[PDB]
Amino acid sequence: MEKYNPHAIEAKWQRFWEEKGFMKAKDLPGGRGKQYVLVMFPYPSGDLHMGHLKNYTMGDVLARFRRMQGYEVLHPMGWDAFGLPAENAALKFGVHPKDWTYANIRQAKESLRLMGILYDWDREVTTCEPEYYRWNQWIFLKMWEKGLAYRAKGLVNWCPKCQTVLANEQVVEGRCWRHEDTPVEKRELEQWYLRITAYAERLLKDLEGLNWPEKVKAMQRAWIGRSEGAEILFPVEGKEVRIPVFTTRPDTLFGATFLVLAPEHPLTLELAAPEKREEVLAYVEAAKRKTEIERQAEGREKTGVFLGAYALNPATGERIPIWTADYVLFGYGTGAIMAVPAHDQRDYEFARKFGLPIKKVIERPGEPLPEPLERAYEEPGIMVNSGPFDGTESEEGKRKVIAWLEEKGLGKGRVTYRLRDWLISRQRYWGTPIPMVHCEACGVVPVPEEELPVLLPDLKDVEDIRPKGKSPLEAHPEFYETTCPKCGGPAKRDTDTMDTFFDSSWYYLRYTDPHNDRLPFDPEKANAWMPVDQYIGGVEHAVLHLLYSRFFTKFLHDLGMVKVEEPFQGLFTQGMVLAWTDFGPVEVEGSVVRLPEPTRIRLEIPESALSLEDVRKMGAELRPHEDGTLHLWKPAVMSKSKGNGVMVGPFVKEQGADIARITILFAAPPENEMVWTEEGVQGAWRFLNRIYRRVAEDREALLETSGVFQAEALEGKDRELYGKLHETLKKVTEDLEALRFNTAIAALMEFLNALYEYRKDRPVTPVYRTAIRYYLQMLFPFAPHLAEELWHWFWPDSLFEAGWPELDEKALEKDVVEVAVQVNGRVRGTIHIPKDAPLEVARAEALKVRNVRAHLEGKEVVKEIYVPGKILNLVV
RNA sequence: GCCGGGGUGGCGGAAGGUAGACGCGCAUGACAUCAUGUGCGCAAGCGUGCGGGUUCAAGUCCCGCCCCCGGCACC
Ligand SMILES: CC(C)C[C@H](N)C(=O)O
Ligand SMILES: [Hg+2]
Ligand SMILES: [Zn+2]
Ligand SMILES: [Zn+2]
Repeated sequence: MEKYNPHAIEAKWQRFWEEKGFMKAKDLPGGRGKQYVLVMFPYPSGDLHMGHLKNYTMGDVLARFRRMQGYEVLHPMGWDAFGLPAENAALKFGVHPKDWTYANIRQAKESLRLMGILYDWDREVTTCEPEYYRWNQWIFLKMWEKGLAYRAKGLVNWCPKCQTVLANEQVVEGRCWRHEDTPVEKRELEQWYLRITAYAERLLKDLEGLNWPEKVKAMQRAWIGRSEGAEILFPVEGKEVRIPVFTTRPDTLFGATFLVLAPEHPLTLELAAPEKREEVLAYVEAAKRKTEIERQAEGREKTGVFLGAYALNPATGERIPIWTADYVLFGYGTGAIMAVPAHDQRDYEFARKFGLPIKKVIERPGEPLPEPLERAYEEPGIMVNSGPFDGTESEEGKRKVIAWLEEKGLGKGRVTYRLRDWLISRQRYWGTPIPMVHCEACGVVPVPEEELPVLLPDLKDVEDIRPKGKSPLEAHPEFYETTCPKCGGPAKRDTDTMDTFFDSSWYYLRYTDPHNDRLPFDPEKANAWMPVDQYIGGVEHAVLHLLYSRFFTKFLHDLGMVKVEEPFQGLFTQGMVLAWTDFGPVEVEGSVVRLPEPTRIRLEIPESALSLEDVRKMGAELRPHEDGTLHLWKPAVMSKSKGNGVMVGPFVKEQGADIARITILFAAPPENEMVWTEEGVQGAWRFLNRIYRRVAEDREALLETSGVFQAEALEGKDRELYGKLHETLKKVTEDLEALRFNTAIAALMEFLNALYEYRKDRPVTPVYRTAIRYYLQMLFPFAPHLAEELWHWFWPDSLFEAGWPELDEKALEKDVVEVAVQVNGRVRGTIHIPKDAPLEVARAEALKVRNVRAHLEGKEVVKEIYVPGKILNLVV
């Protein structure tokens, strides 16, 4: 008997699936239904390795299942060549981006293919191309003319590693997104934004119906950040200006004893009294320079200045000082607060600190507040010390006092959003050139549609396009030295670019019609596939791409080009692939693991000594090693950086794809994190041969056998198996639909076992062949190649055409169950009787069990409880 | 602190009514591989975060805490 040879089959069939273009995406889905399966596309920057390959595989299993079910299936792939991710890397290995990007691609495709992944490569999309980014601009313009693209001054964030700015959603922990070490500083810059706050309520209210993981939803609810409230207006002393302040407790207005403008408020220095102007000017250059790391290092300690102005209280109608504490933020609300310190601890502690008087206005129910009050009273109650309101309920207070202002024109009700507009000007060569020129007569004038695309200049000095501080395009005037399209005057093109996240906010829509040279896509095409039914990807994009994209799909829908409104109907988040990683040498002594200082640094503890048990409980082993010493290993995250990634290309050659796939599929649930391992890769190697051999041992014994038989005339063991099969199908099929591929497969192996146990007493019968025909189609999604090899030993056509095996519900009907006997809960033993076999029978068959355990303690009995399914309990 | 999601064999995990499917590791029997056994306890008996409890039957239901992971935390 021959053996399973990956290298014999796996690459042969690949060549075939492409030639016979199965996953060729249809243009305009007709009858049988549609399914759009999508893996988030890769920034090309590194060679791929299992760690990456998890997600891509998912989508592919999924996609063969749909296509096996006869759905019309779009499973596309492309790249994310533009913006920081690539360039960053290119530069880090001094390579010109085009050469690097069109190279990292080639390698990527070759991995994906190797594994057995299939796409419709006639839809490939290289964002960095002009072919594409032309539209990224087309969008920008359509966005400008609808008021939603603009420039504006303000505090941008600065990444010195990247030598550019980033949007707020790229500042995680308080640090650059792709550099989880380099903190970001603030800088004053007129820059381009996209007005995303014009969609805040929609972005929030449309989440409700969206079937996403509660975790991405929950993050997007809080980040967008609704707050109902009211904009009150404080006149400044004598000055014709007035000061707006967001409050969620306008029922305190009388308790206002001062105001606090956020450090970089225009009105901070503009009102600064010329005595205190010196101290106030120092506190800004202090604030600005201090970063989001150090703000939390300081702790929640209050710190400020008195400006030397005043402000009238709308309500009481008297003066009060105005301060500039940094505990009010400027990128939210007004950048200014009415500060009641008697009902809000933050302000209390500012009042408790800088002697700023503290006024009570909301007296507590039954038991009253003390005087002096020694902390805040944030909970609500009855209004006091507030003139005509004296007696009112704090809850009703809000809407009344709001209403009271709405008359006198002193204020209004409003709903600010935490969402801050999406900055996209990047000071980098690599990235879409913003399609706007700067005029001298006519302001800042757009570019005509038909003039597009605004191509990047070509720049072949690698050590030129390195980003120095200002835009790398500035150094090249010829680019910007152009005319206007409004009159014809002197004209500097904008030297800035679009962030990579831009292109990654509709690529899903581009895939539907990826050669259209007139639009970003013919809508008839978009609507024919969208929404995406399955977006297979990860949490790290919860408030970035998965926010940006939607706003884009909304605004594209608000030009009426896409009918839907949420682009992904089905987000499925996935787990990181972990590997066992060598951490370094260790000095063992009896039962005391001493840690040298590079191996402790790498572990990230402070300790040097450890018990062997201390190693265990942090989930690590100590192994031998090449160098002679003992070495400590612990699962760590599979990255290039960690130097622990299982490489796809090499790995395929010295093992296989299907084994790759079974390994990354059958370990953990998909949404869990998993650990790729020798122990598991072998598991695969076993499971895949028990498939092979069992169909090899029966190759002759099948050919001369027909897979036709009268369903209800199978008796005995042919009757059992056929049941088990169909029970199995139901589980393989229900667990494909759920995306539960771990257990899905387990359930496939269980039958294989049972198929070995079938053949032990029972030769190749029709049932068994049909048991195989089925098994192999049930295998095609995961182990497609070994699944195709065995099929074609018998059948003339591909598994893709074979159709998803149809379920026979009446095989699931259980007859002669195994039913557990218990007496007072303790499961004494099990008996075998038909489902409906009534109470009177079970009694009989129990009374004389394996160890007559039912009698052992059943010498009384009072009530008795049968239940047809699987239980019979005797009481006492 | 708030939100989000988890505490079940030696491991990843499976699931009101036989807890521990399937695999890994371990252990013996075959000519690495297949077969066979494997919650724990020598046993009495015990076991799904910890305590009560409701139920003939609780991983599953109720009341009261605990703890780990992820994110947001002067908004
Ligand atoms: C969907 C995309 C924003 C994904 C991104 N290109 C990445 O590689 O993570
Ligand atoms: Hg390109
Ligand atoms: Zn950076
Ligand atoms: Zn002009």
